[PDB]
Amino acid sequence: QLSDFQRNKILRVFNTFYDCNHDGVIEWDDFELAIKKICNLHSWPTDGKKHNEARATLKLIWDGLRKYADENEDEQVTKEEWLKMWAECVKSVEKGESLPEWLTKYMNFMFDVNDTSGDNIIDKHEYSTVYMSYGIPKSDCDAAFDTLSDGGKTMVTREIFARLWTEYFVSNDRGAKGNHLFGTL
Ligand SMILES: [Ca+2]
Ligand SMILES: [Ca+2]
Ligand SMILES: [Gd]
Repeated sequence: QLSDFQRNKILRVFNTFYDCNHDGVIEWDDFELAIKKICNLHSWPTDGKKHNEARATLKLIWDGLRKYADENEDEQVTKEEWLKMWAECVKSVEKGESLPEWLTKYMNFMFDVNDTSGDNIIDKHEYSTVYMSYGIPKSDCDAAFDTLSDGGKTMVTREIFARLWTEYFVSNDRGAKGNHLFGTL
């Protein structure tokens, strides 16, 4: 139903980007730690514009995740419920059926987190800043970003990041360039 290459890809985003308190289950608590994190890193005025965008955007993502994975409606999402969902999404993308709104919010949230500069491109400096903070070493944020940017001849616009994003979550092709989007496997 789901190859290990995809499973393993799919749990990294869980254990490394969602379970921000490292307790086995995604819940809103994890989203607060993340909000705090990005708030600080990018030095946002604590209740100003970006911080509040980030918080009301992550309320939607939780609510989306909540609604599309929480089988028992217990306000927490286990890896089982997390894989169980992502399988549907893979079918979905493969079978044409596009992703639910909250996915496109998460996807673009990650982009906007990176693109502090505002120019709708992610230069290398922006990529290393974010993903190092997540505890990926710098010999990867630099390693991977060259896989993602093809040496730097390709600008990494919002569209490019979407393609890469997609390949990360659903491509079973263990040679696909987007498989390095969250670092190196
Ligand atoms: Ca649950
Ligand atoms: Ca930029
Ligand atoms: Gd958690």
